[PDB]
Amino acid sequence: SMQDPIADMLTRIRNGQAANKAAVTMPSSKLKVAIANVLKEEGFIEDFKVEGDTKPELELTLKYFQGKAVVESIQRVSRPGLRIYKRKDELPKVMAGLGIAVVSTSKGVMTDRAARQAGLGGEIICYVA
Amino acid sequence: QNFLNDQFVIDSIVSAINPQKGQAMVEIGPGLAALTEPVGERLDQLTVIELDRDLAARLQTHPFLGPKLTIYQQDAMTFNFGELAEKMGQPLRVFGNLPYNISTPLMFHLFSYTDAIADMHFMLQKEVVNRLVAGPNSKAYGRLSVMAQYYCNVIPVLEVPPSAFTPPPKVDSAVVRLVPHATMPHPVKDVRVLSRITTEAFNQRRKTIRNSLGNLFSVEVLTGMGIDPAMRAENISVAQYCQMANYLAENA
Amino acid sequence: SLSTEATAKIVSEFGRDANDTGSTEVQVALLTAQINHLQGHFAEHKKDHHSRRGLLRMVSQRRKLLDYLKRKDVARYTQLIERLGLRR
Amino acid sequence: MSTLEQKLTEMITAPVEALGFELVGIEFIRGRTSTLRIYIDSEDGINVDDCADVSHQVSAVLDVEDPITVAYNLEVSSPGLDRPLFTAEHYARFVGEEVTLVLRMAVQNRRKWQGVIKAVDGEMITVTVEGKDEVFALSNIQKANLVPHFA
RNA sequence: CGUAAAGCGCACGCAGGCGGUUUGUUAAGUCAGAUGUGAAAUCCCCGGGCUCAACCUGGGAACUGCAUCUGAUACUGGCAAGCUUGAGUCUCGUAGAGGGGGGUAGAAUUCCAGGUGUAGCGGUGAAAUGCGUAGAGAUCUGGAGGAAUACCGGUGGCGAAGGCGGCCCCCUGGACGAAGACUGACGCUCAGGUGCGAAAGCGUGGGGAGCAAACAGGAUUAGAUACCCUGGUAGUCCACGCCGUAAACGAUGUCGACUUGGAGGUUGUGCCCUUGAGGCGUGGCUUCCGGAGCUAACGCGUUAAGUCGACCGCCUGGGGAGUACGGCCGCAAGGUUAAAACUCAAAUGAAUUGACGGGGGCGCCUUGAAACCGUAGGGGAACCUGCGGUUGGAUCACCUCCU
RNA sequence: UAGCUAGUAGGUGGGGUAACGGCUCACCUAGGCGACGAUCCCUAGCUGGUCUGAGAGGAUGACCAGCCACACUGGAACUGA
Ligand SMILES: [Mg+2]
Ligand SMILES: [Mg+2]
Ligand SMILES: [Mg+2]
Ligand SMILES: [Mg+2]
Ligand SMILES: [Mg+2]
Ligand SMILES: [Mg+2]
Ligand SMILES: [Mg+2]
Ligand SMILES: [Mg+2]
Ligand SMILES: [Mg+2]
Ligand SMILES: [Mg+2]
Repeated sequence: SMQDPIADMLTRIRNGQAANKAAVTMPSSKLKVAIANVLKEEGFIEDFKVEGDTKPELELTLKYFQGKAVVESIQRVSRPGLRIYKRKDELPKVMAGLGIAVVSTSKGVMTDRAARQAGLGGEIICYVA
Repeated sequence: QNFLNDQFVIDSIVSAINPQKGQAMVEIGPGLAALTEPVGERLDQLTVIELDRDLAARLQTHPFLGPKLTIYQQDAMTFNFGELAEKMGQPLRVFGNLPYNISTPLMFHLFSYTDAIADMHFMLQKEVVNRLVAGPNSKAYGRLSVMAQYYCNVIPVLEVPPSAFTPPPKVDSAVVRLVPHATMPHPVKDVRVLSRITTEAFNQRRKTIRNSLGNLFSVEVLTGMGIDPAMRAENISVAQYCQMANYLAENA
Repeated sequence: SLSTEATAKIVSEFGRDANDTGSTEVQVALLTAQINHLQGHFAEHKKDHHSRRGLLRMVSQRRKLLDYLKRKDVARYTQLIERLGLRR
Repeated sequence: MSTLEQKLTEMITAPVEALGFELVGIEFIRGRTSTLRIYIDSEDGINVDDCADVSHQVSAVLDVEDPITVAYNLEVSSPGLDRPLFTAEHYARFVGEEVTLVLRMAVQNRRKWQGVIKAVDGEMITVTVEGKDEVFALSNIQKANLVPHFA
């Protein structure tokens, strides 16, 4: 059955990127919206939006730079089979700091770059570059 | 077809035979000169059958051997070993090696002469030898091994690798010796009753003997003999088989 | 595998109204009635393993529904298993 | 087990006695290789070097006229601190001494033995088997070893 | 983990793991900070001292931890409340060798009873054994009995898998579409566990047409145990027990999401049909191509072997060996779980080029050239035979070298 | 190596220790433990550390420091802080 709604959106991003799709869409959820926001805030996508009351849909507009996908790697480290937590300093570096990790802290979701200078460890969602 | 090639095991077989005068010795299937020579050597004089008349000429014309043996040129299953036992003064030592389709016949013809034979000494294929000596409670056991162990005491002599043979087979093979009992440890009223009891039983070896020998005897007969009819045919020793044979013969 | 009318009697007993089908009560009741009826089938048709594969699916489905209702509301659970005499 | 054991003995005797050494035992085994094992002794002594000499000689003087060469290799040996032994005269040197035997007769009152040599007959070894005594023919035995006490 | 070793024969299901979505609450996990503690020595850093070094030594750092307190509230967990997308009920249809039970039909073989009839029949390469003058064989009629469903029938349907095929009835399982309605996360997976599970064989009692291990007898062959033939028991059938394995293989675990196309098949359904054909759609199932990607390669390819999430099963060189032993299980066969010593430098998968070779066609292109699985029984062999499953239907390999 | 256990598990009361306590004893209850591996059998003193390893790990516990146990073998008990 469905057991990871986040890996589902990330694999939709990958598969949509590889399929050259201008956008991809998902059953929305509050966490997915926050995720989509932080990766728009690091510029990995053109835009995201949500459409419809009751059942919701979250659409992601995939970014292509000249001839190619902007995201080339996206993977999620907190398997629902085993969660992952890191201290404020133990927040990892993606592509030696070129890339991003996503941290759910007790003051919300943010990039590892934000989280380490904010002094908060937390749970780690995923890596992207 | 096969005959041996390597002196080590040839010498082992002919020495293990212990062929000397004071014994009524006769070869069958002299084959290649290499294994018939040492036995025709150690016995001052020796009898032989070869089935082939051309090989019988090759060996009878061989001056090591023709002057040192008396030679016969026919199917041994025709041959009157009971008269040869009289001509050789005492019951025979019968021995050698063959193409061995004839093996199954050899045993029955030898058993037709259990009086006229003192002992038998022969090479045979691994599976049939291990069957021939098999203990009653084993899958290797069965009707032909029963009849063999009925007629004679049976004794493996030595075992030989396949590269030892002139055309080397894939199949390891052993020389075996056997001894018609001086008195039958299992006295029997007839052997045809044994032969048919054993074939019926082994033709049905997966089912209970109530569903094998109990197709002829009753369960109350079998248990009356002291035999549990719920056994399988391959649980049953030659002792109770000859007891059944006597029961069949004497109650008929 | 049930007549519309036996279904109607059961849903009009265990159901909220005629608009309800598939409230847990409706389900477990009609499922139970089917299971009860099929005892007569298998009491003749011992060797009907392919049919009894459906029966095994049904009794386990009954168990799953009951256990959900038991954790959702013990009162509805206890009065429902009382009415059907379930946990017999 | 050997080919033509007397012929083999004499062909081996020629370099053995040319070296002034003495034969003791000849035995062959048939298996993964098939191989020939020569026991030689000389009571001044046999070194590894004396084995090396007679072995290089037989490795020539037998091979060039081999009656058989199947899978062949050989070794020459001192007869061990527990020694294989083969003849009436051997057991006769060793009357009163502990032994093990395996036989061409293969029957209960088991013809596989531990023994102390009681006396030698012209045809037989008489031996304190199992602290009992019994006698076995030189022909009804097939292999024997002496002072098995030494491991 | 398709073929190199590896996905339980299949399914259900307990424990266990895992779990959509919204709001409140909690604050266990988690995070942050503090406090106590984490022996010294050792380690590391920064110094000092032995002429240097090793060595010694000052001071720091480190001691990933544990406890306690304090906050933090995203996420996870708990609690509470809901939600309808997952799950599932209902109403109406649809297709189907799905299963269980009971009748019944036309072919067919054999057999019996005649009838007509007469020297042959039968069998093979040819023979023989076999059958017939007591009349066979043949052919007509009449009867018996057991077994199986010609054709449709398909690159076709159903079924968890094993499997399911004359026809009708009776009971009965599942599936898919339609259009709503309803419940309200009720879910997935699943160690143990439980049950289903070809063929063979066993157990108890029937049946026995045809076929046929074993067996028997005739032939063939250097031999022939085979291959051939004439016979023939078990078995094959049935009811009721058992066994519990198969190349039980898509050699491919279950569930869920995503990701180019294309040509079919089959089975619902909507709309348009000008009708009847058509033509727009639109589920389900299913076959073959093939893009991307993947893959050792072969190949796989939206029914993945692509991209991924949850759980389970399994493998860790080759032999020894699925063998020992022990336990369990079985009526017995055997099943099952399962070693090690010992031994070897491999063993192995795919694919390339010559042989192939026997050729085959026209010096040239290039092939007229069974293995196994499970199981039961014979047994000169490796082997032979019966039952039914799978396809993985075959070869084998010699003279040196640097930029 | 699957079940284990009768002072066994718990209770009351008596006795007992420097001290709590089946520590022990009377009675009384029928518990208690275990597939989150008890029970059983093999093997081992433990630890700061040490060696290796990029690291995670793996190996290991000689010397030095901390803890433990033992003192011909097996039994006790005196005295004393
Ligand atoms: Mg494999
Ligand atoms: Mg499978
Ligand atoms: Mg959750
Ligand atoms: Mg919560
Ligand atoms: Mg039967
Ligand atoms: Mg059957
Ligand atoms: Mg086994
Ligand atoms: Mg199949
Ligand atoms: Mg007290
Ligand atoms: Mg490493």
